[PDB]
Amino acid sequence: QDKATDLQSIQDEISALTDEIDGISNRTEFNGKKLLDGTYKVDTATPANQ
Amino acid sequence: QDKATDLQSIQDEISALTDEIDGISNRTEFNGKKLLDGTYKVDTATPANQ
Repeated sequence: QDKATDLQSIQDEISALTDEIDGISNRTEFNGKKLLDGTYKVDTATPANQ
Repeated sequence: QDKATDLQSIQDEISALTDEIDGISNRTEFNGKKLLDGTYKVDTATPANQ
């Protein structure tokens, strides 16, 4: 699976997919409200910001 | 139930209802005589003004 740029191509594809994960994590909204992003972290070192 | 202005709307509704409680407490009259308002308090710190 070499040429190494024939991995660059795969890399490009994968990077596009990770961009889509960023997309979904950002654009997911119920009545305008973003959910998946870090707004709703489980438990930080400061539990006052859960 | 967020957007927070989609709570502002609810707030507006509730504030209208509280205005209606003020209404009823003021406009309630038997032969012109207001009853519900503080005219007829139970017992103040001055019982001379019950």
